[PDB]
Amino acid sequence: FMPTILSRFDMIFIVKDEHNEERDVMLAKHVITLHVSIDLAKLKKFIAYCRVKCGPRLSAEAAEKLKNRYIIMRSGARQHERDSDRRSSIPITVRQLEAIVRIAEALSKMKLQPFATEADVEEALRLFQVSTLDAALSGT
Amino acid sequence: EAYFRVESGALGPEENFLSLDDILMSHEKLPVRTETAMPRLGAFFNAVPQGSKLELPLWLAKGLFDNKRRILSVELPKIYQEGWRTVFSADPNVVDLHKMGPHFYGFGSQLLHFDSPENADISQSLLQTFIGRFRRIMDSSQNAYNEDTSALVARLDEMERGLFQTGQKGLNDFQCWEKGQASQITASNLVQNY
Amino acid sequence: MFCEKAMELIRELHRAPEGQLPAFNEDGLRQVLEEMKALYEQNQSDVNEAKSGGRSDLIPTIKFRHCSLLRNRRCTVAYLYDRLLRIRALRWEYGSVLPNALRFHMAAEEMEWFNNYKRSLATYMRSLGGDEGLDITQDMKPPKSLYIEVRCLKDYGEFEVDDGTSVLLKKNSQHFLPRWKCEQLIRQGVLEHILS
Amino acid sequence: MDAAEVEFLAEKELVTIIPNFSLDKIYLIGGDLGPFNPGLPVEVPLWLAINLKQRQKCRLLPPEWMDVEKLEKMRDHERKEETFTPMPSPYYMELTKLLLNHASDNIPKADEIRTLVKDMWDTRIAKLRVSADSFVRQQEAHAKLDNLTLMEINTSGTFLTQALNHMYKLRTNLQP
Amino acid sequence: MLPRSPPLPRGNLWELREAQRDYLDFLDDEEDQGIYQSKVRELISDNQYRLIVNVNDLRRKNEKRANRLLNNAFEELVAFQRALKDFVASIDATYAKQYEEFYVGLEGSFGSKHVSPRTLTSCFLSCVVCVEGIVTKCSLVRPKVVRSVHYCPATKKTIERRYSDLTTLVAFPSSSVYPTKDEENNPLETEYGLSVYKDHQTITIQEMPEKAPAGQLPRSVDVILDDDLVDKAKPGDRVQVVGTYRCLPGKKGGYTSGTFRTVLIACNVKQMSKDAQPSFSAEDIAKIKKFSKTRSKDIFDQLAKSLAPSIHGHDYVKKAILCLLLGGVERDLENGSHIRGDINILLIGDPSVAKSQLLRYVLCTAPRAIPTTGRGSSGVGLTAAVTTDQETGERRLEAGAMVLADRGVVCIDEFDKMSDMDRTAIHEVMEQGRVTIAKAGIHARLNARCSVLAAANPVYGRYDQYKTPMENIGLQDSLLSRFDLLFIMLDQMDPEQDREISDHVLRMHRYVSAAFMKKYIHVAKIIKPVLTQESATYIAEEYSRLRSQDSMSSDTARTSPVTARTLETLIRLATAHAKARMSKTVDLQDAEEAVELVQYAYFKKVLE
Repeated sequence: FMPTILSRFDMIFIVKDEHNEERDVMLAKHVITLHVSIDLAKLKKFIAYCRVKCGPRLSAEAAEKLKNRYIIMRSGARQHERDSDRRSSIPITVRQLEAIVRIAEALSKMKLQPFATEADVEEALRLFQVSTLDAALSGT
Repeated sequence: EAYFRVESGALGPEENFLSLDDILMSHEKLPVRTETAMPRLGAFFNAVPQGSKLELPLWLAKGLFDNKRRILSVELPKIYQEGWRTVFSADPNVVDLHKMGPHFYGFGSQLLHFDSPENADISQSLLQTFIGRFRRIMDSSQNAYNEDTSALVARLDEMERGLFQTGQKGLNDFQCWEKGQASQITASNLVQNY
Repeated sequence: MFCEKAMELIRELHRAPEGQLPAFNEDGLRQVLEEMKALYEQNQSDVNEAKSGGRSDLIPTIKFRHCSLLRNRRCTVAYLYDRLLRIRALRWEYGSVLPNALRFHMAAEEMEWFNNYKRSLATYMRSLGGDEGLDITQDMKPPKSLYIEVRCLKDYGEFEVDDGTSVLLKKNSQHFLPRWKCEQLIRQGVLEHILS
Repeated sequence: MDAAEVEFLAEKELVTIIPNFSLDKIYLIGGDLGPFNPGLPVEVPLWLAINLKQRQKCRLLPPEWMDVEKLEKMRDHERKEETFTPMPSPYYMELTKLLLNHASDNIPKADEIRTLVKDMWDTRIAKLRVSADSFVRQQEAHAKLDNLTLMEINTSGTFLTQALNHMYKLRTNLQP
Repeated sequence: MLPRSPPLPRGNLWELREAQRDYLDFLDDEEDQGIYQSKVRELISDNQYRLIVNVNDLRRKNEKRANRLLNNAFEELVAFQRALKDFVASIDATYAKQYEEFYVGLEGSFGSKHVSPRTLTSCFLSCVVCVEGIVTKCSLVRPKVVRSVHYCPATKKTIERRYSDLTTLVAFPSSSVYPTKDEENNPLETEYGLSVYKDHQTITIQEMPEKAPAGQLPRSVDVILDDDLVDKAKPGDRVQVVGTYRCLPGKKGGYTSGTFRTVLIACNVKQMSKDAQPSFSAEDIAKIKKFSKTRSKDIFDQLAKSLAPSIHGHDYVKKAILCLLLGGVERDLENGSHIRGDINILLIGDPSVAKSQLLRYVLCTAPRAIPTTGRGSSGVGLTAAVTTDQETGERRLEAGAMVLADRGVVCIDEFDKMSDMDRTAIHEVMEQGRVTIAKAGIHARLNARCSVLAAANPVYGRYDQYKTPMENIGLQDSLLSRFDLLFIMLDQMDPEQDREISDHVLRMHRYVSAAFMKKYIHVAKIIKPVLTQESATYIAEEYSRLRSQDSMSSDTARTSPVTARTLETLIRLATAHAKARMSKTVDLQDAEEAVELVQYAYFKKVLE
């Protein structure tokens, strides 16, 4: 998988697990959660009206939030890749920034809120700190 | 049944003061060209030149207007220009007066307080469009029963939806008398909460 | 331009065209009174400054601010007046007393307007005829027959018959009462007219 | 208005019943009635004939204009003429609804009277939307409706007048 | 959006005797404003058959006829075209006989007739409609007789014959027997020189893709062009045909199936998209001659700054892309030789440096630009491929991408995901300017004088700033010479630029003149400056200093080899820099503007 077809996306989720006996209690729980085996019928007809009635954009404060998050995300990738340069890695790009913005839009569309704010930008950024570190661990 | 909102006077000499339809109507933008400088307020668009093309709400350009065009002059949007005034004469039953709106007759009747030259030709478009689109609202509103009317009403404006909701309220009220159904006493506004 | 805050009071009432009283907005109302004050002073400054140095070229900057408050006045009386219509209905439809799913959405001064209107109305009503006038609140539909058959839908302590002969109202238990008494309760949601 | 009050105004027409109970003259604020001799006709307002029929206390009678022959001539006269022709009673729709629903067994040939009445109605409504389209089409300012009953008026009035007001406005917005 | 008029209504400012005698009165037109008597004469001075009419006028003149013409189009258009020959004989009867019959197009605003091939039901039979959509095939232009002229060698007479088929407005099926003995006595002989034929095509409009409900295979319709409307539409367009709708029956063996085939007998065609800009105002040309004179020092830099404002940084690349959008001067010597006059740019760099953006902007700015990728493009599908036909079954040569885009621009993104066997198919069409094909039954040479703008991701995914510029690019030194400008736009890691870039894009996510560069470059393209001996001795020196390795530097590697092919790219960039000034003579300030670009684009520096 090229670092470029991989970079055509914006969010990477890899799978993981543990094996402690309390973790194994969680596993014993999950056993019967499958052993046994808000509604969609209205969720779809909700989305059908939510997508078509909201015009969200960003507010002035989300701008200076994202600028200072993204600049400091870039600012270390240099010293990261200038020394180790393990023939493959993944740095930040403006396409990923636009992905962040269009994620915050979809978050603030859940609420019919015509103006997004800092209410969700940081949690989206942390979701992305998960989603990019996943490919960071996979690609090295 | 007893909540009688204040109606709209947007078709006569001047809009009503308390009508929530005219308030949202006049808010729509309109293009102007300024005649002087705009000192101490050039922040929005500190001073603004003379001879500049700006977009302002209609209510603002009510007082900022005079006969001599002291502060600014106005030019009509293209929907009322000579271009579309022939389209609305080809066949008026085809136009989407909700996209070209959603206040067509309301806006167009307030653009006559700007004493432009072509008024004698706007007040003839409106009259000849409303007359054109009549036999399709008199007949698709008194003859659409227990149907999904949300597609017979997708291309109308606030002056016409108010009539399509008066055709239906008189169809669905005779068809409820014919079936011995308008004798039972019912809850009026509480079934609105339910 | 200006007036982007008042236009969030109106564009909310325009979404409820059924006549349902929404929750009062003290927040936006305060937020628009503040802008009124701000523009008022920031314009009066240059008003009296145009008599203290001759800056008559600021005359436009007066109108652009003089009228731009009238707007914020309109859009705050209409809202305050519209909500006084959706309230009077609750005297011709529900009745003299309201449940507190309603008296919780009115701002605490609209209750005084209500209890004034209701009292003046009850004053006028008793003035029509000799004996305690004629209660024009009832009688909304032409009378069809003399007795009606109702059927309860919620519990209700003990309904009264004028002669002191009370009647209990359990759920799903139908009576045969004079429609002269059941109108008040059918129009609220308690009873129900079955034998149409 | 609304149909349920036209129906109220229509319950003042006089009809003829045949009671089966004894009662002496009654002095109503709207006239006098009686006396009620068992097995003898008497003329009362509709709202009482219906209410007595429901309580099994009378036996209605068909009004004279409610004949299956004269009606089959009205139904043709209406389709020939090109204007609103005069009708048996100003409230024939409500009569031939209330009667035929509540006393259909005391009226012979009810389900032909009913169809002829409906045939007349379905024409007098077609002439209206032609007389209410030439009005707009030619921008008149007056229209003489000849023999319209209150019901035809009320089924399409609150739309016609409301769509003519919006036309007067558009037609007189250039004078000042 | 609903197209309720061929003229886009938003921004247009920036018996059968009554019909024939009413059309004539309409075509008088003198007494009100003389709109059509200014057009009949206009076409007589151009020798045209048909004139375009506005039904919008017919409405205001006479509503009854305007309605009777949109619902009985045949009987009304056979009376229009008669009372038009009548009115042209009323000006010049000598001209009124040169042509057999006149025609009359239509245009304006039809009420409900503006339909798509999906809505064209069978309630529009014999009714003027106005169909919109894409052409997806054409037929082979063929003659079709409308009159014969025979001759009797024995009797010395001359008989004629008038023909008619089901594709007329009168529709009587005549037989093409070509009489040879009218009366059994005398023999006949046809005279082709004196007969009358006409042209005939058959195209297929198809519903627009973005207007289909996407669940089906979009509907189609068959058009029958004719009489010099013929070649007015090629496959892949967006037309607005305005023609009568018709059903044409048939019978195979005296027994007809009720099923018919319906066609559209076009009588006007309109390309919806404006794909040209020669319409300039005298005020505009005044502005242009002002701007070209104001400052000759700073007009190139000032032009390039305003090129792509949506992008931050990359001033050099914008400068060179402007040079591309202008072009050099193609010299063809007297003996027949030829020297190309185009510039081919290559951009390599790390991901997300707005490369694709520059490409997508150069696409829309220049007219006749074609996009292409590095995997959705084979080595033969770029230039020309041999195939056959379905009707005739004989081979022909379908034109690739880089032959459609002649005198234009070709934008190749991800030029590196293209296999080695595919680049090689370009070395002839990027320098010599014409493609040569010698396949099985095909021997052709197509003209493909174009210019290439290409973008390629470096090897190793990212530009290792330590290896060398030659190991970060896979291209061999034969292809690297064709592209005369190689820009290494490695992701600007400097913290400053990212700041303003983020500011800009975020401002965009919170929502020189733009439409003036179009006219200015469409005008300054034609100028053809000529070298002068003051600079021609400066270039002939900067090259001989470029070609010497020593004078370059140490710790400096070479991105591409310097040959005698960069010499005449100096000359091309120069006479493309003296095209912005509208100068017409290159001076020493030009041959120095175009040398620093090279000095910057050729030599790179390596770190450790």
